[PDB]
Amino acid sequence: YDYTDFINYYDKFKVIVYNVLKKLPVIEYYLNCIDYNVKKGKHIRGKILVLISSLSSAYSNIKRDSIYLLGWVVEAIQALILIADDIMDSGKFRRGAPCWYIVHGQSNAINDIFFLKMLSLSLIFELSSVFGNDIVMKIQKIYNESIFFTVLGQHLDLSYFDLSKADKISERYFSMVEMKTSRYTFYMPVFFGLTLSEIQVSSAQLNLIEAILYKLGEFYQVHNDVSDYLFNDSNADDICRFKLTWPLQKSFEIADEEMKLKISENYGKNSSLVKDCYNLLKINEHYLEYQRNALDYLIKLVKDITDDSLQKVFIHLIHQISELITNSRSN
Amino acid sequence: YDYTDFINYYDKFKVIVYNVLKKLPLNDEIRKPVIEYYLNCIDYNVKKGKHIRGKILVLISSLSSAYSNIKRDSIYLLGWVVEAIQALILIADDIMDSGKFRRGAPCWYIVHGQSNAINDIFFLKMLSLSLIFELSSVFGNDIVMKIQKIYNESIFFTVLGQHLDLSYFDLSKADKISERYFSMVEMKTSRYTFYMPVFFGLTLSEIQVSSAQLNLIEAILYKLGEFYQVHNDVSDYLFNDSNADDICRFKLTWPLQKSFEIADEEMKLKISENYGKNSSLVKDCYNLLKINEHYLEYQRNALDYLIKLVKDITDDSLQKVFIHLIHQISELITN
Ligand SMILES: O=P(O)(O)C(O)(Cc1cccnc1)P(=O)(O)O
Ligand SMILES: O=P(O)(O)C(O)(Cc1cccnc1)P(=O)(O)O
Ligand SMILES: [Mg+2]
Ligand SMILES: [Mg+2]
Ligand SMILES: [Mg+2]
Ligand SMILES: [Mg+2]
Ligand SMILES: [Mg+2]
Ligand SMILES: [Mg+2]
Repeated sequence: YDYTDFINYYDKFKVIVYNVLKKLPVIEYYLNCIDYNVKKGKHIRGKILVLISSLSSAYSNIKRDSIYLLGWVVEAIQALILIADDIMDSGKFRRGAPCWYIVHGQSNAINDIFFLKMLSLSLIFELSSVFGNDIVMKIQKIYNESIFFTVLGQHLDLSYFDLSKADKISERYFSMVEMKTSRYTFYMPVFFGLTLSEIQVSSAQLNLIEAILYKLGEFYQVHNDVSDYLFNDSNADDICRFKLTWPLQKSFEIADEEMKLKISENYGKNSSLVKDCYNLLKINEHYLEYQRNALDYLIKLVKDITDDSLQKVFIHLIHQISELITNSRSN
Repeated sequence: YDYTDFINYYDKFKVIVYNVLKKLPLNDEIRKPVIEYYLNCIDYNVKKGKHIRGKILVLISSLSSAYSNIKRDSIYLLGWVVEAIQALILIADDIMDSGKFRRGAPCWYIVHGQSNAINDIFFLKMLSLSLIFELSSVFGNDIVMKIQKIYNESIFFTVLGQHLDLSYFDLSKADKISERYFSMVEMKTSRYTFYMPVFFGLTLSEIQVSSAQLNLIEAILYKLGEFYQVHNDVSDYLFNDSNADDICRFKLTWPLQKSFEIADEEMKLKISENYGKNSSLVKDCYNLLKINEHYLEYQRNALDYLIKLVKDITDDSLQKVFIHLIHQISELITN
């Protein structure tokens, strides 16, 4: 898909950030800050905004530029969340490049989160002249609910669980995942798209596709979690960082009372032994039947969308995310 | 002014906060001591302080258009929103600056760690955002969009002001040291400390249409902002001797710029070489030159220009609010 000239609007997006910086060295700093954190990447979430904006809306106005801007606002929102995540999680690299807090220091990274946010806020606020109040208003409500949940989701990510009390530690996983990841990644860009378009209207037909974004997000984080276990070797990984994650969630689900003991002990000092078990528990295997069932259930759900115009972009959506996750390091 | 009713709204605000945080249905909500984490966060960060800016907004809003009932609570609420804004800004500032105490108590980042401190900042940001969206039902959309525009402008200026505050490259030969500082300070302090609550206050009061010399008020709040920060800086030079402070941190300070207007080529080497290495020695030159001296001259002219400016306000009603403001600020600075 393209998505071109969504990417190419970056140029025009930079100029709008540049002209907002009439306050009146710092411009150069923050222009580079957005180049480092917003320019880099696949831009999946800003891409979800254009897709949904696509069949849903009918060619009338030059809101298209405005839709692209908002597609870059979502990218700055994603970026600022990740610069904040890499600090807490002692991240080393992201998007093939050292984390912003490493190149620029922690104090500047914290302040820079504040920059992107207010930038985000300001570019939104100035979409009133294009879609008017109602649209902007409905867009700002989505924004608030999205990040609010991500923060609480992130809080749960920081809040240590009770490994011994693993009766519904899985219930704590998915809930957390819905909070921290699922919302901003999927709910936010889509609902931002649904608004700009003003699709007409299937409101009662909104929970279904809501259940779609909940699984898309679950699926996204679940695979994120396995990759770390599968390819990260360090003392600043999920296990060495004592984090509630899909492999540990499942392990406690599949393991005898003798292996869950070996994991509770070494979590998390020796990540070595924790993974040893994951292999004898064949977690990797279990994620594959997940990945498998994840796909078709989304198709099940997709096949039920009534609009038949909303189902088109949601057909691309399911594809785009699954291709992201299955066309990885395969071997 | 018997600011007491506002302070007593805290319970309703906290009720309004607890009521929102209903995030999970279906289940018994076994995973919600999250609420008890953040209720504690609010008690720890927003309840403490002395609550100045909050007061400023309520004072303003009520004084240029007094509410009689109902809208008052939405003014009190916002004033508590203001407070949660200032708190989140200072939690971030204390991390960046390695602070130890705030509002009497130990810094939130120390107590709960900086991974949580950063997350908790944007809890308060997002709550404040969603709470300011609350007023829509009471004041209307055009009044909310105006609030939001003020919120944005103000925190955005502070963010770039904090960047200039963190600015690593502060060279030797600097003539713009006073320009870089007073601008820095305009951006990081002047905007949000007194502009934000006063421009919140008088959006809610919505009175009146004075547009021409409504710059005059901005010229007062600026002076008041830098006035407040210049004190903060002096106080740092005077009242601590920790193993590491504002000079151990190469921070652009008031005792540093007005020390580069009076000193000599030779003394401009003492301060330069020992900055971020030995506060004592750097404090001795300050001492020689007597920074607290010319700081007194500063306050005099600062209150002189301030008072003369307030004599020019068009509304004798606003004028008194502004005189009262500056009086409460000057004194409070003198605590
Ligand atoms: O990419 P990362 O850092 O593995 C992660 O997925 C990024 C992230 C941050 C915030 C919300 N959701 C996911 P995390 O959750 O920190 O494991
Ligand atoms: O109270 P502090 O930390 O002395 C200070 O005034 C707090 C502060 C932070 C942000 C804006 N204005 C003041 P700083 O500026 O860090 O010296
Ligand atoms: Mg991470
Ligand atoms: Mg994490
Ligand atoms: Mg991960
Ligand atoms: Mg400080
Ligand atoms: Mg500071
Ligand atoms: Mg200070």
